[PDB]
Amino acid sequence: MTLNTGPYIHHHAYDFKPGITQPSAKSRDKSIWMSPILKLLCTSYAMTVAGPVRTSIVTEIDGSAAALSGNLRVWMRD
Amino acid sequence: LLATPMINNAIRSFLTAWDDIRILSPDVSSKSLSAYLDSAVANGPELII
Repeated sequence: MTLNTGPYIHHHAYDFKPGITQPSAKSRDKSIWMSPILKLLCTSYAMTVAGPVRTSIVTEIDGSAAALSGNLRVWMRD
Repeated sequence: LLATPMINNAIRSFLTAWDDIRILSPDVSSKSLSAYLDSAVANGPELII
């Protein structure tokens, strides 16, 4: 909370860097609400390792991103 | 194999459902094609006595 992680999440920490990432992990139309979740999974891994902070890319999702965006909306009905 | 998963999943339904054409595809009874032919022989009359 005493850190400037504001610009880090929305500049760096990509949810889709179109060359490193896979096209399977492409949150298409649902990216408006999907990207925030994926950007915070990246910066959770980026601050956990004990070096300098680095750009964290979603490489791929096991199962496609629209097969995970539907998986969260099952949980989001509780 | 790049497609929105809902679309990709749809392909599997179509693709496999036509895999049951290949379980009964060209019949392997190419030797027994003659055994299809052999069924008509025994109703031949004896012309030669």
